[PDB]
Amino acid sequence: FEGGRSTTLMRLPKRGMQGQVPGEIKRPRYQGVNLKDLARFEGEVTPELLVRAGLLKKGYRLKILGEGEAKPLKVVAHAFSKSALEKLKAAGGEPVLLEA
Amino acid sequence: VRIKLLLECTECKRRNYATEKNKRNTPNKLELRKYCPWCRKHTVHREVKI
Amino acid sequence: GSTRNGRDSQAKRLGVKRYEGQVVRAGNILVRQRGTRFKPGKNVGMGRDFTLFALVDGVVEFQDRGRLGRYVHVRPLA
Amino acid sequence: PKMKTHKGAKKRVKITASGKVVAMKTGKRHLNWQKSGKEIRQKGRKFVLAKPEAERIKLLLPY
RNA sequence: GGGCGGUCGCCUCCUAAAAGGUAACGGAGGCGCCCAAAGGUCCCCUCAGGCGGGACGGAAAUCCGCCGGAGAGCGCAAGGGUAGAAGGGGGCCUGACUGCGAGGCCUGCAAGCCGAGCAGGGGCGAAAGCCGGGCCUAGUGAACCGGUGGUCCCGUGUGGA
RNA sequence: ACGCUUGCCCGGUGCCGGAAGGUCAAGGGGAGGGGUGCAAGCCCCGAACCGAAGCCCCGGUGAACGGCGGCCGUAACUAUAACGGUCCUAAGGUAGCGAAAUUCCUUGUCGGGUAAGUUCCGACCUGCACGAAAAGCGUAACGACCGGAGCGCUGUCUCGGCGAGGGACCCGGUGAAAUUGAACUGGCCGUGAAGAUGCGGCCUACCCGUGGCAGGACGAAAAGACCCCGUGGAGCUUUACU
RNA sequence: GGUGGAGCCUGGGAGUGAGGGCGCGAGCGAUAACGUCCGCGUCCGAGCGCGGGAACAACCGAGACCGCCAGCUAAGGCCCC
RNA sequence: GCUGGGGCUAGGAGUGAAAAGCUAACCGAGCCCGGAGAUAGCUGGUUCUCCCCGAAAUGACUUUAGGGUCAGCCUCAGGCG
RNA sequence: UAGGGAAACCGAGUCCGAACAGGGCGCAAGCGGGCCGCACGCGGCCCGCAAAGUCCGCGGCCGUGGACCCGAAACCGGGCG
RNA sequence: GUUCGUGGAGCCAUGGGGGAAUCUGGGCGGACCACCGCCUAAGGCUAAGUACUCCGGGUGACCGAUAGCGCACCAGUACCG
RNA sequence: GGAACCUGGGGAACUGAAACAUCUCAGUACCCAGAGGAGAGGAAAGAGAAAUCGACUCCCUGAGUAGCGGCGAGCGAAAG
Ligand SMILES: [Mg+2]
Ligand SMILES: [Mg+2]
Ligand SMILES: [Mg+2]
Ligand SMILES: [Mg+2]
Ligand SMILES: [Mg+2]
Ligand SMILES: [Mg+2]
Ligand SMILES: [Mg+2]
Ligand SMILES: [Mg+2]
Ligand SMILES: [Mg+2]
Ligand SMILES: [Mg+2]
Ligand SMILES: [Mg+2]
Ligand SMILES: [Mg+2]
Ligand SMILES: [Mg+2]
Ligand SMILES: [Mg+2]
Ligand SMILES: [Mg+2]
Ligand SMILES: [Mg+2]
Ligand SMILES: [Mg+2]
Ligand SMILES: [Mg+2]
Ligand SMILES: [Mg+2]
Ligand SMILES: [Mg+2]
Ligand SMILES: [Mg+2]
Ligand SMILES: [Mg+2]
Ligand SMILES: [Mg+2]
Ligand SMILES: [Mg+2]
Ligand SMILES: [Mg+2]
Ligand SMILES: [Mg+2]
Ligand SMILES: [Mg+2]
Ligand SMILES: [Mg+2]
Ligand SMILES: [Mg+2]
Ligand SMILES: [Mg+2]
Ligand SMILES: [Mg+2]
Ligand SMILES: [Mg+2]
Ligand SMILES: [Mg+2]
Ligand SMILES: [Mg+2]
Ligand SMILES: [Mg+2]
Ligand SMILES: [Mg+2]
Ligand SMILES: [Mg+2]
Ligand SMILES: [Mg+2]
Ligand SMILES: [Mg+2]
Ligand SMILES: [Mg+2]
Ligand SMILES: [Mg+2]
Ligand SMILES: [Mg+2]
Ligand SMILES: [Mg+2]
Ligand SMILES: [Mg+2]
Ligand SMILES: [Mg+2]
Ligand SMILES: [Mg+2]
Ligand SMILES: [Mg+2]
Ligand SMILES: [Mg+2]
Ligand SMILES: [Mg+2]
Ligand SMILES: [Mg+2]
Ligand SMILES: [Mg+2]
Ligand SMILES: [Mg+2]
Ligand SMILES: [Mg+2]
Ligand SMILES: [Mg+2]
Ligand SMILES: [Mg+2]
Ligand SMILES: [Mg+2]
Ligand SMILES: [Mg+2]
Ligand SMILES: [Mg+2]
Ligand SMILES: [Mg+2]
Ligand SMILES: [Mg+2]
Ligand SMILES: [Mg+2]
Ligand SMILES: [Mg+2]
Ligand SMILES: [Mg+2]
Ligand SMILES: [Mg+2]
Ligand SMILES: [Mg+2]
Ligand SMILES: [Mg+2]
Ligand SMILES: [Mg+2]
Ligand SMILES: [Mg+2]
Ligand SMILES: [Mg+2]
Ligand SMILES: [Mg+2]
Ligand SMILES: [Mg+2]
Repeated sequence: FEGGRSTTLMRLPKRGMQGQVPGEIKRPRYQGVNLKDLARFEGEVTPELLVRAGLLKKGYRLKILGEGEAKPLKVVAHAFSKSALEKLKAAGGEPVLLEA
Repeated sequence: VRIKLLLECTECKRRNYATEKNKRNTPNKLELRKYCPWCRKHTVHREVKI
Repeated sequence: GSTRNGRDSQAKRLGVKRYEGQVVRAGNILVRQRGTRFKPGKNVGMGRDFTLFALVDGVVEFQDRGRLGRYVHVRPLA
Repeated sequence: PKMKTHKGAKKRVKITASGKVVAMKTGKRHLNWQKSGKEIRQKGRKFVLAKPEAERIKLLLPY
């Protein structure tokens, strides 16, 4: 309440779509994770492990994405970025996507 | 206001507009104009009734 | 028997904003002027409302001398 | 009970990571005719000064 | 004091105390617009008046010569500035462009204004260079709900709407 | 109550009547389009046209709401209007009253009443701003209504006095009340929020009471009953909204 | 030059948005108001703590940490209270 | 006409020879309970001690001027020096 | 712990845009620092519980709840007269 | 009614008007069309887990006759209406 | 008839939006009906995207999220 006048919040417009009366479209999302950060531990890294290691809240799917050096090991994910393919490509073999 | 007839100039082939008036009182009827679009690179432009 | 005229305009607040002997950057307004009381010299550009600004950075100087108007000279540093 | 997010604020402004509040500029939506390419074009997410300490208070639980 | 009357926004000058700001039911006035040219570039010319005359002509129509440095004009009230053009005349055009915009004036915030320069593609000029409207300050209205075109971004299981 | 009357205009509004005509809802009808599907099919729109009440339009209605003017010239100076020309005009107040429960100027003017009358009575009309059923003018009787005058008589007064009873005063008995910062509480002149017992200067005043006056303590009662504010709350009105 | 309850940046926390007096520069008023409204500064508010002006917030001096039967001074006075 | 006894009429309602009178000593919409600890930007009050610093009554806006949001003035903590 | 963008989508980059022009968001900038691993690019180390955040306590403030307290004129529901 | 206030407005019940079919029949997956998935409405019943304390008892950084329930006492009593 | 609770049928106003009529307060207080030691609901013409779960009730989450709203005040799930 900025006095009886129009507040600064009300004077500036709005941009995004509010949505329809059913709500939002429940689509899955992606979670970028740094390849200088999950390169600590070792093994054929998958879900059910990285969601237990402290990161990766038990929800939507992930993708490996960071600015740093990596370790040569296997990794199974759903997506990869157009630089982490090359930073991970150094002695690294991976499937680019799961069962879908 | 009510003499200016504020309008917008159309692409004259596809899509865009240019938002400048043309008077109804003075006989400035059907004024051709070259202006800069985005895609078509300085083609001609004409009026619209809006 | 009422008040005939008691309104007044809000001031546009013109004036000299950068005096001489001041280090400036490229883009500083040297003077906000109503009419062109100051004429452009070296590295000085005018705008729409006769406002002149600096083109380069350096120590500015006024009054090269008269007979045509007051001068503003943005002089570069070497 | 638990406080409610101001939906007008959530639909109008967007708070960034380092505390800054990003919102659009005004004087653009209704009438845009007698304006230059500068005055049409320069609607470029102005910043708010000394009000975000009273503007991130209603962007509160989800930020 | 309230009521009656006047005013509620913007611009100009003074009050306003030689930076900026600054009040009163203080004084004097304007505005809710207009120009395809009254815009950009290039190229020519300098005004209003007074004197000596004229064929009508008010002492003002139109013409010549001298004096006249800005007392004219610059669309519009007032202020600033202007003939070493911004004023008057002619040719060609629409930059009365699109994406940005360094750095600033001012402001509590919201707003308002100047903007060198980069890219694309132009206009004028042989070029140097100018052009992101009008000599400038007033000519307007935040937000919300919707209308008309384009964008094909989302579109609620899937494909479309 | 009653005697004499209710004269002017239907333009605005209310009302009544209107098988001509304009507008308009739900609805009927539907050319022509849109989505989807291989199509068969399904779902959305949809302009023409028809379609009451109501509104608009015409007439009537004033013992329906409502109103009823100014201006220039003319008769032995004045005055006229009874006459001649205009209309924001629908229409310009007729009869009967009138400085009146109406009149601001005004205590208008004249006459009565008084020696003296801003009141009263009867006229004059110069009605800011009477008026015909929000009725107009009178009216025999009547009114704890109002205004004026006169008569015999009265302290009401000039101008007060005396007497009687119940209180007041004293004593015996019971014995509250609102108010209340503490007070050991003088006057004048100045100052102080601009009206001093308390502040400064001067003067007066032994302490404590009893009866009385109410000038002060801006004395008491009620958080001003007048005025203003509150985006306070209610009652009422309307062609303010729904 | 200036080490000061000076400044600059961030964050938390209030209060204030009825002001008034005085000198000057002003407007309105009547070159009237202990009148209204600004600016430049001070004071009161918040220093009704002190001395003087008889008494009195803004006229002058002075910025009260406390105590002492110590001095010197500011404004103002030296006939007596 | 006055009055006794038995009744009926009621709260946006009743009744009223019409004042907005009366309806259980107060009626321009009663009384009791509940919503309801309604609201009040409008008055008043707000309780132990000591120490340090210390305001403002200004500017920009508001169906708004006696109240507000931001800035100005103040304090605390952490940094610059 | 990665954020941009309205979303799609992309990601140490995103968006505005034809664009590596340009700009807005974040990014890495080094605190305790035996790190000399012996190449002065030192990669990164004993190592301050921190850049980096979470859980609990204790305080200031705030929102919803009556929210420092007292006090209305009134409104509605159910009834009593 | 569901968050759904008429918005693109589904579904669940319906006040009114029109109005069938019985698995090759229907409803739903948010205007709607096709595909693909879920379920049988227009009949009824159902313990257990959940709310509350007239009453019984144990506990309390709960109180100690102006506290605590209105009443520790012969209290919803005396008293008012 | 029963201190409180529950279901169904009606159902407000002050307040909040610093007025205020849609909205909030709130389907709350209040009125009526029946039953209970609980009531209601209940064996999918369900949910909603996974070819998945599998009656119903309650707590914590999801989450003040999606959404609704003079898009103001504010109200507010459901799936799992
Ligand atoms: Mg969150
Ligand atoms: Mg000045
Ligand atoms: Mg000055
Ligand atoms: Mg020009
Ligand atoms: Mg030139
Ligand atoms: Mg700004
Ligand atoms: Mg011009
Ligand atoms: Mg669907
Ligand atoms: Mg679909
Ligand atoms: Mg097919
Ligand atoms: Mg077909
Ligand atoms: Mg078909
Ligand atoms: Mg009688
Ligand atoms: Mg006597
Ligand atoms: Mg007796
Ligand atoms: Mg006695
Ligand atoms: Mg005195
Ligand atoms: Mg004394
Ligand atoms: Mg004395
Ligand atoms: Mg007496
Ligand atoms: Mg200080
Ligand atoms: Mg104020
Ligand atoms: Mg003030
Ligand atoms: Mg002042
Ligand atoms: Mg004063
Ligand atoms: Mg004075
Ligand atoms: Mg002081
Ligand atoms: Mg005193
Ligand atoms: Mg003294
Ligand atoms: Mg003093
Ligand atoms: Mg001291
Ligand atoms: Mg001495
Ligand atoms: Mg009786
Ligand atoms: Mg009632
Ligand atoms: Mg009634
Ligand atoms: Mg009646
Ligand atoms: Mg009574
Ligand atoms: Mg009453
Ligand atoms: Mg109360
Ligand atoms: Mg309530
Ligand atoms: Mg307030
Ligand atoms: Mg101090
Ligand atoms: Mg502040
Ligand atoms: Mg510090
Ligand atoms: Mg970038
Ligand atoms: Mg950058
Ligand atoms: Mg870091
Ligand atoms: Mg806390
Ligand atoms: Mg609905
Ligand atoms: Mg149904
Ligand atoms: Mg039905
Ligand atoms: Mg169906
Ligand atoms: Mg369906
Ligand atoms: Mg069944
Ligand atoms: Mg018990
Ligand atoms: Mg007790
Ligand atoms: Mg005791
Ligand atoms: Mg009794
Ligand atoms: Mg209940
Ligand atoms: Mg119900
Ligand atoms: Mg209400
Ligand atoms: Mg309210
Ligand atoms: Mg609700
Ligand atoms: Mg029973
Ligand atoms: Mg029962
Ligand atoms: Mg049980
Ligand atoms: Mg049960
Ligand atoms: Mg049951
Ligand atoms: Mg059952
Ligand atoms: Mg079954
Ligand atoms: Mg669940």
